[PDB]
Amino acid sequence: EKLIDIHPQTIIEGYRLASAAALDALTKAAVDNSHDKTMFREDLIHIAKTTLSSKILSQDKDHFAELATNAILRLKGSTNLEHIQIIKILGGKLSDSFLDEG
Amino acid sequence: LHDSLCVVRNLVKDSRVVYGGGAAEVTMSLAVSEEADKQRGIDQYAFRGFAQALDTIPMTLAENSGLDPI
Repeated sequence: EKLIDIHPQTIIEGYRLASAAALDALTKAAVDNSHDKTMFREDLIHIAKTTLSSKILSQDKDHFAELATNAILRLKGSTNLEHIQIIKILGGKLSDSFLDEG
Repeated sequence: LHDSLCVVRNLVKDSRVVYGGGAAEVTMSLAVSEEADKQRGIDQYAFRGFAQALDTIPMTLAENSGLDPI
């Protein structure tokens, strides 16, 4: 908007080409690996954690990050997230939310 | 006329004449900008604001003619 004070339809050219350079560099800085199921689980938790944070349930962040990384493990890659159903019941307290293998 | 006239009593009230065409405005963008670099603190961005500002007069002046504000 501020820049528009200057044709607009060209501004799109920049934001699609310049933020493409950004899109590129961000791939460079990326860190791949490992691919050992030994290491994976330790990363997936770190991801689930960083995501599960800032959400009412952050209190026992681990408790949930574990819930997630598990259900994801079953069914290799990449499978639909439609077989693992999140059922919920109104039961006293928080953290009584376990993951079920049945 | 109250413009043309008053413009002259501006010269009577305080004799002196700058240069128009946004020129007078442009100076600030340069001058004031330097007095911000060697200013440090938070008053470097605030003052840099007067660079972001005076640019309008020339910009609209020129844009009102069709020329590129840039």
